Amino acid sequence: GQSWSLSVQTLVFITSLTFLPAILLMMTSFTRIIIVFGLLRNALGTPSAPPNQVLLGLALFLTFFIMSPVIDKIYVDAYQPFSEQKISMQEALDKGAQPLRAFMLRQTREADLALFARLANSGPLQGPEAVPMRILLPAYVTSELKTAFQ
Amino acid sequence: DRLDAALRFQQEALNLRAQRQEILAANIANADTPGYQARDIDFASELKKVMVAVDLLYRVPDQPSLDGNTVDMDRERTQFADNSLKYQMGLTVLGSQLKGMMNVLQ
Amino acid sequence: DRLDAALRFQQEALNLRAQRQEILAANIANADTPGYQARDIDFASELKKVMVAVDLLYRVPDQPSLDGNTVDMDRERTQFADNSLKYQMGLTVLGSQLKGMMNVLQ
Amino acid sequence: ALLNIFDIAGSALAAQSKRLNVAASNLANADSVTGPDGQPYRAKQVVFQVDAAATGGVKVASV
Amino acid sequence: ALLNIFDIAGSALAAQSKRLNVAASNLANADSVTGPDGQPYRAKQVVFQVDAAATGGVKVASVIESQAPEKLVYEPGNPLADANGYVKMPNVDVVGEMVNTMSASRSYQANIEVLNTVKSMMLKTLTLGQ
Amino acid sequence: ALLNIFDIAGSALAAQSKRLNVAASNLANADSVTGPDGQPYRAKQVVFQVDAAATGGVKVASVIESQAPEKLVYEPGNPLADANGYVKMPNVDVVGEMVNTMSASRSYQANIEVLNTVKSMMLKTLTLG
Amino acid sequence: QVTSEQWLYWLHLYFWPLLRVLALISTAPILSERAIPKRVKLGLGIMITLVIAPSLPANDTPLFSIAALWLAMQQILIGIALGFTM
Amino acid sequence: GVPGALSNQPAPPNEAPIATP
Amino acid sequence: GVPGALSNQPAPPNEAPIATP
Amino acid sequence: AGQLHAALDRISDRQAAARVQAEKFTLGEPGIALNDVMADMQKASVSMQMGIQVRNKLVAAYQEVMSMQV
Amino acid sequence: IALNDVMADMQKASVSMQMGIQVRNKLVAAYQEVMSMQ
Amino acid sequence: SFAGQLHAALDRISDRQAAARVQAEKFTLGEPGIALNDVMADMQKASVSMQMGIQVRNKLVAAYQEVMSMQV
Repeated sequence: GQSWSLSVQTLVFITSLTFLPAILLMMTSFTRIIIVFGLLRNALGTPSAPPNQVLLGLALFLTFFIMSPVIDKIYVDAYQPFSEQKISMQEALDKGAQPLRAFMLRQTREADLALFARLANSGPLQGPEAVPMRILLPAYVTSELKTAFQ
Repeated sequence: DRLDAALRFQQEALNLRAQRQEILAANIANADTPGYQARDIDFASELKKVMVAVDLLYRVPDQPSLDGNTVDMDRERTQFADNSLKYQMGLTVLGSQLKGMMNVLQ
Repeated sequence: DRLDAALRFQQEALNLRAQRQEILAANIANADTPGYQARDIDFASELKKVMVAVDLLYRVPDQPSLDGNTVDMDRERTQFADNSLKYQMGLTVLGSQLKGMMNVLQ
Repeated sequence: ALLNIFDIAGSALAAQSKRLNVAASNLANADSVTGPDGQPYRAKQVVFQVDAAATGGVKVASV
Repeated sequence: ALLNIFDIAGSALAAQSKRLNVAASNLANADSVTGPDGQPYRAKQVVFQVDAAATGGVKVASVIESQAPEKLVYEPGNPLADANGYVKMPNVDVVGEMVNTMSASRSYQANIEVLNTVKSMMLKTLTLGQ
Repeated sequence: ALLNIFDIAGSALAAQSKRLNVAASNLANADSVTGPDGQPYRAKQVVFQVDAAATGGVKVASVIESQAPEKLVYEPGNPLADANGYVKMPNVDVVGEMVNTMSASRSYQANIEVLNTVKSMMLKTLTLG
Repeated sequence: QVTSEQWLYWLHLYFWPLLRVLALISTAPILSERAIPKRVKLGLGIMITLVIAPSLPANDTPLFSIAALWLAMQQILIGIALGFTM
Repeated sequence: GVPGALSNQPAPPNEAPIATP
Repeated sequence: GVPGALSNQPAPPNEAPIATP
Repeated sequence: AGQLHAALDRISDRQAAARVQAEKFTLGEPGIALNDVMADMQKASVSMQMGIQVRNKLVAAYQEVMSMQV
Repeated sequence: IALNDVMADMQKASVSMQMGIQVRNKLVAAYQEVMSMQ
Repeated sequence: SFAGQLHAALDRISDRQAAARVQAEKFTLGEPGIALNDVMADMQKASVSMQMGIQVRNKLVAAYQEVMSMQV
């Protein structure tokens, strides 16, 4: 179909890059690792025995090592058509978001999904299919918090 | 890539306008040489072909002359003015587009 | 020193443009002195030599003149205009390069 | 492809100046009985040419 | 298109130049005789027409020979003389040609002035595109 | 909203351009005769109306032939001559056409200046913050 | 089309319930301790917005000074009450 | 066709015979 | 060479003899 | 909250239409009076400026709301 | 609608957001200080 | 693949700048076939690319500092 122009493409790209830190790291990838590292540091009985900078660096390294397959798949399914300009962003965003949502669904929990569906009056159905963004993200956040505490 | 594609048409229009200006200057400078045929290019076809050396074709003579020359001063001057104005317009459009593309980065 | 050389290419181009402009102005001012020889320099070879103390060549005359003056007017006027335009082009290229280098440090 | 305009126009200016000089010389020597050697004066005129390295400026071949 | 003004003015200039050239040729051939192949010379005029693209430029379809009778001058010593000993001199109206030249010059100057003004306006137009 | 000034000025520019084009065509065909299909050329004028949609810009309703008397030239030596040997010549006033041209040029320049001023003011409003 | 969505109206309906939810999170440090990073703690309010920021039944007039002071004082009490009882 | 247009071929050379051949 | 070009050595003097010896 | 998406799509369509009209005029076929193209170019530039200002204002607001300290 | 009107509306929204955020941050900082102090 | 992509982006930017520089250098020495408008347009495009690159760098480094200055 049709698509918008280079100027607005750059504008939305820069806005997305601005939003990048929180949306892709804090609520998507490794909020559990830093929590568990803080728990270990408090269990050691000495506050800030390892530097916070080194803790964050190790957490980021482990996060990228873990997410390397998923990040590689996202890079493929996004850049490969987009670099050669074969598709438009209106579908490229969905194509790049689908694998991430599929990965996150396993980490989410059925009880959290059901409670949020009850809150947001969404169709439960017997077979899960394309859980909306409004419901999927908070369930992942709370499930990660629960497993981090465990 | 995308940046080059956004400006390719305007850049090629500018280049073709410059080439046609050179052709007009040459065939207005040769206004006294007998046996010299007027030259010019089909701008629309040239631009469409380049966006998809340079092809040039002779001009239809206006009035006969014994020596053989076939250039008409008023016609050449009108074509020169038109091409100059269109070149200026193309330059202005390109400058505005580049200014907007630069401004989008703030 | 990398910055020195990178700007040095254009700086030397501008310097040679200024020298050629000065020589053109001199042979314009002395355009009516009998027994005068038109002087000019070869910009390309001079720039090559400087990149890798300036020699000047006698311009080839076009028409005889009894008073021994060989400096034409039209050819050197066109040369003056061309040199001024190229000097301005070099100036704006150098300015753009310097501004691009500067704005990175912001 | 825009710096050749100066060359073309300068060539045209030079050719026109040469033609004007030849015309002035003819008008001046319209009634010259003889030259230096002794042969009678004969009218002269230029012969233009196309200065193409394809078309370009005009160029005077000879007189 | 705001650019057909140049086309209209150029067509007007070309037409005026054609008419002036025809008038000058007639003045040059005012007292000529026995052109190529012996046929007597006849004067010519031009007809202006408008190009209905409404409003449009001017064109000259073709040059039309004058139907005014030629001058018959008695001179049997010329081989062109017919059985009555008459030669056919061309019909040239000197005053008419002078008036035509004056009109052509005035129209040419008016059109060049119009071109000057419209060129200034168009040059000033582009300042708002930035 | 200050944005409708662009529409108003664009309409004004279009009207002035059309008026200038008509005047230039009249000047070019002032001496023309025997238009296509034989009907002599007639001087044309425009009509300006307000494009109310209160107050608003100027549009051109149509083009109308002027009803000034049509000139005649006595030339029997011409196939277009009528029963009395008169060839019809259009009623074009060169001074009137030139004055129209000058006035149209001045109005066009004034309107483009208005457009630039409004553009500057709107950019200032954008950069208010 | 150059038009507005009444950003002022959305301000006091699309983000008003955020203060109550964030108040409980601050009022429940046992369920969410300093071991959880402060940065995520800041994001704890905005993650639930995607479910609570959109159209909700509870809406009212905008707040400034006098209106804000009373409503904020009353609304934090609900967050304070629920947190400590747990 | 119409003067001033674009053609792909040159016009034939001009000549002015003083007397017919 | 061509007029207007550049060359290493200057032009020869120009003279206008009234009568050739 | 797709209204911003709709607005940016609309302004992009407007400026793309202006570019298309400019290209059509430069193609050398009579459909444009050299005034409509310039007016459309100015309007597209103004709309794009409004859009980028809105983006800056919105990202500043997001930065401020994220900078909270609970 | 008017461009000046929409700009004024954006300014109003920004100012109100700033006011609300500052009030909430001050209140939560005071509450946190109260909780920290015995 | 992150450092490789970043190096590819830098490679493209530097290559475009070098192409603009060599084209300008070829023009200023008198070689025919190079157009002043063409070289100016190429230089402007190179400058725009560099500005986009520095904007991306600033955004990325600001995000990095914000995400690694927090306390866990």
